Amino acid sequence: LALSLTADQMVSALLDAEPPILYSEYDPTRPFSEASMMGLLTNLADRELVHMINWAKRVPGFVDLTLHDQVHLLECAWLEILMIGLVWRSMEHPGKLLFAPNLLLDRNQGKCVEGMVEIFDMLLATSSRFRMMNLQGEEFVCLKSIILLNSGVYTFLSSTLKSLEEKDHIHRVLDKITDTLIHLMAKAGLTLQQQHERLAQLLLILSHIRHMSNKGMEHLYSMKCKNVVPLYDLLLEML
Amino acid sequence: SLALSLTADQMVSALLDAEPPILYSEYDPTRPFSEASMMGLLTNLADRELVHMINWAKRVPGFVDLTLHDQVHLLECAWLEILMIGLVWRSMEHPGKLLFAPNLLLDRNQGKCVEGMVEIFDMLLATSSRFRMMNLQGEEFVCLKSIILLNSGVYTFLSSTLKSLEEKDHIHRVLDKITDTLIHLMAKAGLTLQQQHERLAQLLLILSHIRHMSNKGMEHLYSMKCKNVVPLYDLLLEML
Ligand SMILES: C[C@]12CC[C@@H]3c4ccc(O)cc4CC[C@H]3[C@@H]1CC[C@@H]2O
Ligand SMILES: C[C@]12CC[C@@H]3c4ccc(O)cc4CC[C@H]3[C@@H]1CC[C@@H]2O
Ligand SMILES: [Au+]
Ligand SMILES: [Au+]
Ligand SMILES: [Au+]
Ligand SMILES: [Au+]
Ligand SMILES: [Au+]
Ligand SMILES: [Au+]
Repeated sequence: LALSLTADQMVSALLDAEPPILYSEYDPTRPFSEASMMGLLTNLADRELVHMINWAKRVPGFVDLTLHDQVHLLECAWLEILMIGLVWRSMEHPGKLLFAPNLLLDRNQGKCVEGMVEIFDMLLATSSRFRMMNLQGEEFVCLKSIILLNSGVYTFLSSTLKSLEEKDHIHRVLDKITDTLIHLMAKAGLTLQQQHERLAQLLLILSHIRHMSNKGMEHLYSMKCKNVVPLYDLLLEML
Repeated sequence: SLALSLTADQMVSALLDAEPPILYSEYDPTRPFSEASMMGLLTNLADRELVHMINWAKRVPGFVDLTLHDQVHLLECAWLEILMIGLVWRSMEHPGKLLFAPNLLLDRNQGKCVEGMVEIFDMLLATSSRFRMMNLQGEEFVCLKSIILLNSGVYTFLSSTLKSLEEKDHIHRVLDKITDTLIHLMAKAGLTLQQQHERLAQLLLILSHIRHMSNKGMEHLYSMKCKNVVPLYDLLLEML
């Protein structure tokens, strides 16, 4: 049915599906600590996550898919999706990251966590690029839905007939979203050359976002290894 | 500053001529395959392809216009994506397999012949497979390799100084020039404007999955250099 939507419909749909911007259960009453910040960013994420599931369902063609496939799409893309959102919100705040309205960290405040400055710089850089290209919200939502539908497809066990028809559907929506991007740029008045040139710059960024994502994934799990679970503690209680 | 002049057709020839030699795995068909045997087999091939990649990068429009440190930064963020896209291209004609080199053609399984490297194989196989069904053209292919070179490392540039931002503009102009080139190749091949934009998007989104395989590869590679390294056993068999 999404395959029916005209460009203008594809835009409103997406725009309305946009999730609420959440607040960090952040408390200035207390100081920031390596682990303090991690759980802070972590809770914000586990909560945005919940809203992400509501959003994914609102995206054209998404629910046309199989439960399994939906879970595989959201399980390969969740962190890219958070990152692009974080990036979008951080545009108006040069040099900083608006994780949430009440949580605005600048570069440095990143060092308040082991090896997470690198991921901050990249995120700052990305937000900076979006700014310099004057990314529009209409453009933004197209890209978020692309990331959903596209980062998990090469990693589908395409061994059976339902899996491949599953993939075609995915690529048709993707083309439909590309049609939309082009329309938005046509409308904005760019020539056809600028059009294809801008579709390319936007898409090539999704690459750097996949990158940050993998970096993030690495840095996140290494945290879950460290400060994972004591023992000297439960034991002392018991004795 | 030459690059930005090149017409589409000139951009393709430049790139096609820049193409590195196809190398042979300097190995023995006699000897079988062990976790450590393979790794070194693929690793040498790679270190050798690496040396050739340097000659290639230097012949890519606008790459030498850049700063030495910016050049090392680009090849360092992308060398493995670059090898990956070439391996994938070469494997097109060999459904289900990976033509690392003419004399080294591993199929899926032969991958398990290395700890946790089946995953990366499948992804490579899947990628080669996608290129096959989209009927990727060599002209299309070389545009994509040069895009990976120029684009995979520009965000991770310390854009804190003036020459650094002018450094980045130049890189984005060549990139636009390469996009122009891709669209020209597709127009010429007769696709409609819709199919044109549509195909430029499918091609570029794959670069994303390549970035992925790259990071996974990077992880798997370094984990090998931690574990599989000093003979130990070998040094003992010897001495003993
Ligand atoms: C995954 C991390 C914690 C959660 C962070 C987050 C949390 C919420 C959000 O909206 C965006 C991001 C982007 C960066 C993420 C971080 C990158 C490193 C860290 O481990
Ligand atoms: C980097 C690895 C070794 C070298 C391999 C290679 C070696 C040569 C080449 O032309 C392409 C590739 C792609 C996959 C690479 C592998 C992925 C995992 C492994 O560690
Ligand atoms: Au994934
Ligand atoms: Au701190
Ligand atoms: Au696909
Ligand atoms: Au990199
Ligand atoms: Au084996
Ligand atoms: Au850039």
